[PDB]
Amino acid sequence: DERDRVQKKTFTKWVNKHLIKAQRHISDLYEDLRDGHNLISLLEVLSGDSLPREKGRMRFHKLQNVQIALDYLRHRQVKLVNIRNDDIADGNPKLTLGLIWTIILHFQISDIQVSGQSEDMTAKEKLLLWSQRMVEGYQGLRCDNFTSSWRDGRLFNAIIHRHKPLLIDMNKVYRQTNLENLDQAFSVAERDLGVTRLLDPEDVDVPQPDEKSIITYVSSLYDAM
Amino acid sequence: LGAPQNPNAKAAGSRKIHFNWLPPSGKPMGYRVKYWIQGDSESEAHLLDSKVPSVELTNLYPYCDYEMKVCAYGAQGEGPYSSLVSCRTHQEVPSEPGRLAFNVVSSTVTQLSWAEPAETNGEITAYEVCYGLVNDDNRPIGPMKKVLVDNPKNRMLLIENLRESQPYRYTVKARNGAGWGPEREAIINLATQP
Repeated sequence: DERDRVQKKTFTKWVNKHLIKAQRHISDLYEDLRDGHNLISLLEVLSGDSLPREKGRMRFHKLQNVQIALDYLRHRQVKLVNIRNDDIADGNPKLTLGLIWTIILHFQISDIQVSGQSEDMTAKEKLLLWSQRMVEGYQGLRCDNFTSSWRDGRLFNAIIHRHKPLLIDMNKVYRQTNLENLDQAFSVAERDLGVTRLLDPEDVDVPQPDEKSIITYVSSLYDAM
Repeated sequence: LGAPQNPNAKAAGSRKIHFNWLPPSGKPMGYRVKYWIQGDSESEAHLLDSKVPSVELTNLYPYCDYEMKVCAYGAQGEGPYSSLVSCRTHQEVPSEPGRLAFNVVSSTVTQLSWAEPAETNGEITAYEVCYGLVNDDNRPIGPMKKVLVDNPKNRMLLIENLRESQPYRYTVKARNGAGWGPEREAIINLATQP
């Protein structure tokens, strides 16, 4: 619940980022999507294609509006399980979160490519392999999961420094707090790599950080490299 | 062709309202009433042919703003339309809540998730979740355990400390100013569940 809110936050900031071209912005994920007009804009941008829109205000209209968004995903071979038009237009949060994850998984974690691939691995494993491969030569650093591995934020500062050593002093991140590592990494990634601050340090420095929110941010960290 | 001044309109039920106005002077054989939802077109309104200075409108959406206006036609024809009135219908019992979707954590812990009622009929103020033991024939074993949701904002509920491999009945109801509503019920056994 409070456990869930972090993921709700991360998805919201993600959707908003890709929205702004379509100059709308979400304040609450569970309500501002129900009409589908925002959903369709997200797909209209993330692909360039031009999707249709009903303009009525009856339930039937928003139901028919959102079905257009789901069908563009269905037509794109994307596998939607246990998600109905009846689900989203009223804003069943878990199924709304579920859809937005699917979109992130399809559009931002599909073309993951790393040296030495076994062409069976899921997208996650590839990014998990990509993560490990970058932090390969650093000392005392392993990235075994998208949960408890990134708590310190040391992994973040490595992935940066591997790309561009002109911006990170690795010896310092070894000594300072988990927060200082998180914040400095995040600011560096925004001001110099053009990635958006999808995560706030306070949310991460906890025992079991939201895996889905992590995967989303490392995905945003891969586009820039 | 005089205009009918001094009209007043109010609600009469949860799905009907009553429009009255003081008669003009001239040649009205019968009346016509324009009426639409506040936020809708002027020309795209519903019209209702009346002969008497009073009507009872029907198939109106509860908790919805309405605008209306009445003219008078007869030996010369339609005259001026009266002063525009604005009336909002009463609240009503909300429908069944959305699909009951679970998120299975452990054999004793779950995550209950539902959607806001299909047609709200007013502003939903609170919900109610009730869960408990059951057999195979949907006949409960013991009392339900009703937990009042605090605010209508949250549709998420956590449920822990439960018997494993035992079927449970869950119910969700919706409350809006008019009162409670019909329930949505799901039988779910966390063992069979993924």
